[PDB]
Amino acid sequence: LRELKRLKVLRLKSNLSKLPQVVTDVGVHLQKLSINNEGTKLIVLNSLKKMANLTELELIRCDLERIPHSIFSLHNLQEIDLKDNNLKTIEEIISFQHLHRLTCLKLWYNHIAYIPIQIGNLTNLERLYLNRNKI
Amino acid sequence: LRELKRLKVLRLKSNLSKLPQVVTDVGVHLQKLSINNEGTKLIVLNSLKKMANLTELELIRCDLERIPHSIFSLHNLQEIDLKDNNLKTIEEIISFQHLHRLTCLKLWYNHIAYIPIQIGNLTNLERLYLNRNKIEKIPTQLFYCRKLRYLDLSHNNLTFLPADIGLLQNLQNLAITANRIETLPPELFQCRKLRALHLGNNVLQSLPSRVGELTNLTQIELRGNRLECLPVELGECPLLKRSGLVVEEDLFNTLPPEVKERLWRADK
Amino acid sequence: LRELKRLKVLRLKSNLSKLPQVVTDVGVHLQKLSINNEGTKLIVLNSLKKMANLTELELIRCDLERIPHSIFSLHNLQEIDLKDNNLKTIEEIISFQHLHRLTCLKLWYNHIAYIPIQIGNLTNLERLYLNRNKIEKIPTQLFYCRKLRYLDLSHNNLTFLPADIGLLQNLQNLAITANRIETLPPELFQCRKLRALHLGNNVLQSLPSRVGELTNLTQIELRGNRLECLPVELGECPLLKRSGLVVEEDLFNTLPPEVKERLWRADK
Repeated sequence: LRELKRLKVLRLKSNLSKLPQVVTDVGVHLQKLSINNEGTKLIVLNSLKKMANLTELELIRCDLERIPHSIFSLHNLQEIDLKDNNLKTIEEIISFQHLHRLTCLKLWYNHIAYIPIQIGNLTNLERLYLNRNKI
Repeated sequence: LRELKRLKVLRLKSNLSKLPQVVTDVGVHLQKLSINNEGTKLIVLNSLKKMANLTELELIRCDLERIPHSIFSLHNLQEIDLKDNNLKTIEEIISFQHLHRLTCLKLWYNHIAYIPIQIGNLTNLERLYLNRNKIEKIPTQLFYCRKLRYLDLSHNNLTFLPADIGLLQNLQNLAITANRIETLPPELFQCRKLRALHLGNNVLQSLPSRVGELTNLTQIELRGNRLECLPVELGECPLLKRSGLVVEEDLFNTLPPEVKERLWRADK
Repeated sequence: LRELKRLKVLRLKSNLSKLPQVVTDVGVHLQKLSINNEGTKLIVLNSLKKMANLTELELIRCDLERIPHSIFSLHNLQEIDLKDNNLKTIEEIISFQHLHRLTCLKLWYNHIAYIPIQIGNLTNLERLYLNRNKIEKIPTQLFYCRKLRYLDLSHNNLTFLPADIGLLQNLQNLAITANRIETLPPELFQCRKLRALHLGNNVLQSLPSRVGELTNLTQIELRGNRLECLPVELGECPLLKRSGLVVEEDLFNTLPPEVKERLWRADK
């Protein structure tokens, strides 16, 4: 994968235990990464900090169980999708306030019981999807 | 050929040493003659003077090296194309002042160093192409041609655009591509009728806010610049669409989401 | 041919050096004769005087080079067609004033430079076609022909329309296509009976409000202009429909939504 130096989009639906090192090595020019892990637990291992060029991230069906803090360094993010992570509390959004272009948050099909109050500091939001939850 | 009594257009691409006598004999009714000689020298021999009905003449790649003076008797000419004749000075255009329907002059890929001043007396011009030449300055007299719609000055050695560009009240589209212009004069926006402005692949450092005033803008080039963001006022253009705002995507992303939504609506 | 004693129409397209004697001998009962000689010179010679019953004459592509004077004795003529005779001056029309039923004169595709003034004495004219010629101006005397319904002056060298055009009270259709007219005189809308106006592919910058006065207008061309929007007063034409509003689509979009709604209902 190191030889494909102009790739802007990689999507993998491969039941992956971890994110490949080689993907994050190729992350210099990648713009959107999408992993559909089908409920298999994905390990991020801080490599994700290199993807400063990332504007849209989808970590789908990865049984993450925690919003990774590495997101907070990715100051260009516009969209996040967290399909199927059994999320009940989303307090970590307090630190999303520094992601100035974040306009679309997609947290469907989780076990969220309430919306934390700090959401009001996410003043740039244009799309918010919390459907199919326990609010 | 004499029996083909209704021929209104003849074009020949035949490596000709001279203009055939039979052509000028048939010139009673011919309206357009076009010769592409591919650099082979054409001899005219004054026979061309008989073609009183001619309205468009193209003597293409004939290595003429100077505009002949027989052309001035062709009082019906509307368009001239002088591709690839190594033209350096075009002062003779003063005698074109009597061609009242001359709207299009095509002089690309020559060695022209400057624009003669008498261009201001060609008041009926609508199209002027002087791109791909060696031009150093723009005379202000060009702007007496207030009915111009198309002006192409791309690929010259222009540094700035004079304020007198505000005088083209009938300008609609304009290309000054691939020069080293740093910023646009304000007077450019006196041309209210603009619909397209091709300025990409220059060294622009900033795009003025007054782009918001171009109501009828649908196409604009800004690509190939070291910009970090775009000005919000691009959203103020009513007839513009996402496909029409031709700019790098990372720069495009800087616009408000509302503008991008209106662009989404506009397309479908 | 002598045996066919009831023939009313003979047309010949046969590259004829002369008009046959036998045709003129059979001319007792013939009503319309048409010769298409394909540019071959036709010799009349004094026989044509017998065709007193002729009401319509077409001497087509006959390289005549002169209006034959024998026409002046043919007092029943209603229509004349002189396709392709390289005519530059038509002064002979002064004597057509005695042809009282002449309503249609067809002189296209010639080299006519001007209209002689005596045309005003052709007071019974209802159709006049001088299109595809070299005419530079309109004499006012043309407008004494107050029975004109159709006038075609497309593809000439006209710059303006005289105000005296208001005198054609019976005018219904009119084409001035492919000139360089910038604006229409208001007096043009004194011709109340207009139903179609083909003005496309000109350099018009504005369309006058007085188009509202054309009650019976159903078709009008505006294409090929530098408009940015369209004037609302076209909506003041009662019988106009979307199919009759002949204009570029981008310009059509500029009209008020109400006008487009009325056009939607009007069609179906």
